[PDB]
Parts: sequence; structure tokens; C-alpha cells
Amino acid sequence: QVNWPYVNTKLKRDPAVEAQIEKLLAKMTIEQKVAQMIQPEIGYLTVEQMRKYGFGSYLNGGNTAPYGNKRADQATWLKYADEMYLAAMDSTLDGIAIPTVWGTDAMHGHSNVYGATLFPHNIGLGAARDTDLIKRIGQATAKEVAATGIEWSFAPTVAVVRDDRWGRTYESYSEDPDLVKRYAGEMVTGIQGDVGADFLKGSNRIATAKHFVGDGGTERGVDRGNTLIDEKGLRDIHSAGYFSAINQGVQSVMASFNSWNGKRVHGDKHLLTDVLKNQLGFDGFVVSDWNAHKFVEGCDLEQCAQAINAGVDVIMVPEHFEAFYHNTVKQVKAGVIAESRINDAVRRFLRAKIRWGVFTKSKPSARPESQHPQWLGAAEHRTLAREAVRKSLVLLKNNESILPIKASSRILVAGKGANAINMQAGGWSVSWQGTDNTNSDFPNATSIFSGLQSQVTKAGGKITLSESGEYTSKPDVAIVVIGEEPYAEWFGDIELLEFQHETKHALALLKQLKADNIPVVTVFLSGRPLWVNKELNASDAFVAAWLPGSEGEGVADVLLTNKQGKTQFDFTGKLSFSWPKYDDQFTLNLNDADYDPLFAYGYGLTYQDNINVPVLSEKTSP
Ligand SMILES: [Ca+2]
Ligand SMILES: [K+]
Ligand code: NA
Repeated sequence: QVNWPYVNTKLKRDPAVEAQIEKLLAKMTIEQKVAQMIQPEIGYLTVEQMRKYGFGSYLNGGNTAPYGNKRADQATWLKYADEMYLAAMDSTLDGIAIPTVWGTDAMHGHSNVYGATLFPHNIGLGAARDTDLIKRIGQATAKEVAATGIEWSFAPTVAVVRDDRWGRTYESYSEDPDLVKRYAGEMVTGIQGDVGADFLKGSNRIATAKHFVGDGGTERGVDRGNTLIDEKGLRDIHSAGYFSAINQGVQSVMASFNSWNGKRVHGDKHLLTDVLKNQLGFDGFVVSDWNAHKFVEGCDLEQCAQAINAGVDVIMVPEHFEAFYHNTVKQVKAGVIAESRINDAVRRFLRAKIRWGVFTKSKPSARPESQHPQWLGAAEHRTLAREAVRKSLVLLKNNESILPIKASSRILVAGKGANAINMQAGGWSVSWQGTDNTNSDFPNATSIFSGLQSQVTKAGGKITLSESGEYTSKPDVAIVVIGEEPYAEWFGDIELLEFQHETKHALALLKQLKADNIPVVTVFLSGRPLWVNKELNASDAFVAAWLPGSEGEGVADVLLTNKQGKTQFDFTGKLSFSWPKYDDQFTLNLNDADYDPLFAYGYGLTYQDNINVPVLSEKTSP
């Protein structure tokens, strides 16, 4: 057998909290216990249903917003939170007064909420190599979540991605488990507070580390695919983030969509109980992913004893929660789910709600952390995100030191991504895919063109925006902003590594500018390295900017001099994913036996280098 380390070494239980739990459990019926374990979503839940059942939690799925209103005032969010809170404190119909909690996914800030600060996606945060930065982003994120009356946020994502074909590659900090391990505990403590006197106090939120486990190791990077690896590899490559997150006392863990050697993780008792709970020693609660239970053998949308028996404590059933609730009760009464199992699930979940202060705090709109609407999209947070943007950029090529550009130059800005905030933000940004977003969906955000314009104008230079690369006066330099369209999950799964393999539209723009003898600085937006030898050859400089988020001016901060013509910020980012030399290097990872990357893990030029990148082979595999 494979031995996993015990990693819950810091958080000690609170005896007063445990006494309350035991007292509560002793008086609860089977029905009240099961209610705590079921999680409806606001697109399908009514206040009357909450009064009737007293569900343990409910989900902000991000597709609906409170009362159906696409955008909504703080008072509207807090009114909804109060209505649900009072419905659950009403023991009239279900016979008990256990306060519910609201949960939300926080992909890069409070990212499904209109007006929220959008931080760079994880891959670029990985490039930054800055653990203190990560902790501060967690702190900012807790405040923005608190400002909407939500107690529980899903973050960090600790996937370690080994095949970049996966549509969720950008949600991972690195292909390297050591980097993810360094980061995970910082995000957990940033959100929840450090283990100690401030643990879960004030604006601190309950956190969820996702996803357990191996979703970044599926064959061919298929989303929700099959992870083929022995147990030691599962432990040493894919679980490193959980070691530090559990050690820092993360309150919740979310189970994963993928399979491990042919078995769905959500139904695997060995993973979710024996490994996660018994060996690693996780003392918090396991939450399932969105209708993930339906894919477990023998389960469906309205029933899944297997997942509950495997070690899932809270079931995310956004739509079918009512039928799922009644079915689960009948299964406990039939004896096919042990009362001891239900008791343990409720213990672990109440241990989180009670210790966070659910009985001690007032109703949502009256809590101290609800009195600060400015926290949502706060200037201080946008300043933090802008710093993250600067540190996330990786300079791949800078021939003849064309960067940094004098701010007083005449600059042309071109490419589809030049003034498109939806491209710089990527998926999980107000909407799911990000495709339908326009610039007005991001108030107070700044596009890359806008950031450049601001600084060039201040320096007395001239700037022009033209996506197609048209100009009146021939510029000194063209900054071309190009990249992937936004995507989330399986919509982003690819089979070919070549950028825009079907159209090569951006390449034609680059070549057009080169043929006119205009120097070219490419700013590449993507959720992953891609095979871009051709585009690199058509560029004098080439910057991997990943998916920088709302603060586009961080790009100008690095690429441009100040008004005096001096460097203001140098590049500091280093690759956290290996960059492919050939279009078929699908699994190119640090420490591989045959490791032949174009640019290795840890690579990143700075203005102190005087290195040229020569013309590269443009041959593609058959
Ligand atoms: Ca890799
Ligand atoms: K099934
Ligand atoms: Na109740």
C-alpha cells in the first residue's frame, strides 16, 4: 500500500464549538440532519423552500444574480441574504433554527459579480513567483465576497496541469507541484485568516480548496476525463496543493469531476475518506461539484447515496435539491446510508459554520463586514491587481532591445485584443465563457490600449487604435495585442497546439506590419503556452501576458518608459509552464526524461539581458 502523509498539523479544534455541535446533533431528526447536507442554487430556490427545509447552505451560481437582476446594488444583495437567513432562522416548518450560509466560486477575485476586481488568472499568478502577493489577493478577495453578504468562497484552485490541451489550464498556477504547494496555503490564509486568534474572524471567509484530486492529469487533457496514474503519482504530482491547504486549516474541499483509473472520484471512498480524511487528516467538510453526483455509477440527478457514503458531506444539487432531499431521507431510513455517516457530515460542516460565527453574528445586512460597499472593486484592490499584472508578464523575446518603448514615441496599437477587456479577462468573468462580454460589463476596468494611451499622452507621444493595423502616419512601433478567445471548461479543450491553426489571422496582421518595415511588439493573451513559432518569427519582441484581468495598465507599466525616457518597471515573471518547440509537445513538463522545450520552466528575459532569439523552424507535424 501507498502511505500518504498526515498534513492537518496546525488547526486545533475548539472545544466550545464541538460541545455546541454535539448538543445540536443530539436533538436533531434525520430530516434536519439531511437538510444541512443539501445545497440548492439561487436560480431555482425560493424563500418559501428555505423556510420549509432549512437547507445548510445555498449557492450563488453566478448565472442569475439576486432577484434575477443582472446587476444589483449592495442593498439588494444584502436584502436577499437577509431573507434567506431569516427563513432559515424560522423554526416554524422544519422545527429548528440553524442559520444557513451563502457560497460562491471565486475564480480570480469575486469573479461572477458585476463590478468586482478581476485579478490575473492563476497561470500568470504562477509566473509572478510571489507568495506574499497571493496572500494579499486572498485578503482582497475575502473583502469583495463579504461586501455581497456571502460567507463562503471557493478558492484556491490547486490543480497541477500536465497537458495544456485542457480547457482549464489557466486555473492552475503551474505544471510544477512544488510551486502549487508554496502558493496554496497562502491563498487559504489570505481568505480565512491564519490559524490562531483571527482564524475565521471579521471579513475572513470560509474557504474551499479545489478540486480533489487529479483533474489536471487527465489523458490528452480531456475535461472531466480519465486520470491514468499510479497512486504514488497521484500523491506526489497532483496532491501537493492539498498538503499546504489542509495544513493551513482550509475548511472545505471540493471533489473532482475526473475519474482516476476509470473510477469517478465522487464515488471513490478510498480517495475521499481513506486518503483525504483518514491519512491526510482533513477535519473539514467535503463539498461536491455542480451535479457531479449524477455521473457516479448507480446515481442520478435526484439520488446519490454512493457519493455521500464515499465521503461527500455537502451535495451541490442546484436544481433537483427537493427530490434529492426526500430520496436521501428515505435512504437513511432504509439503512443504506448509516446514521453515523450523516452525523459525521453534519459535524464537519457545522464545525465550519459555527466556528466562523453563524450563531454569534447578526443577520447579514447588519454585520460589520457588510457596511463597506466600496470593498467591491475598491481602488486599493485594483492597485493590487495591477501589481499582479506587472509581475505576471513573461518576456519571451526582445530582439535588439526594442522594449521598453519610449512613451513619447508615435505608437500604433493593433490586434483584436487591443481594446477588448473580455479577451484580457478570459472565462469566469461576470459570465461563464466570457464570449458575450463587452467593455461595459467591466466598469472601472482598463483595456490594454487605454492603459497605453494614458501614459503615452502624459509623455507627449502619439497613439492610434486600429485592430486591423491601419494607420495615417507611419508609427515608430506597433504593439499588437492578440490571443485566444475567452473560454471555460470543456469549451477550451483543444487537440492542436498551433495558435489559430485554422485561420492564422493574427499572423497575417503581424506579417503585414513587418512587410512595411514597422517594428513589432506582440502582446499575447492566452490561458496556456501554445505553439507560436511563426508569430514569434514575425515579432521583434513577444510578451506572454496570460489572462491579466481587469487592470490592463499593468502592461503599459512594464512595456513603456516613463516620461523621462527611463525604465519604470522591468519584467520579473518566469514561466510556470514549459513552452513548446514543436506543435506536438503535448506533455512537456519540468523534470521529464526527454525535455526539449523552446523556453524552459523558469525562463524569462529582463531588460538587463541582451539576448536575441533567432528565426525559428516553422515546420509542423503531418
Ligand atoms: Ca507542461
Ligand atoms: K449515473
Ligand atoms: Na429552520
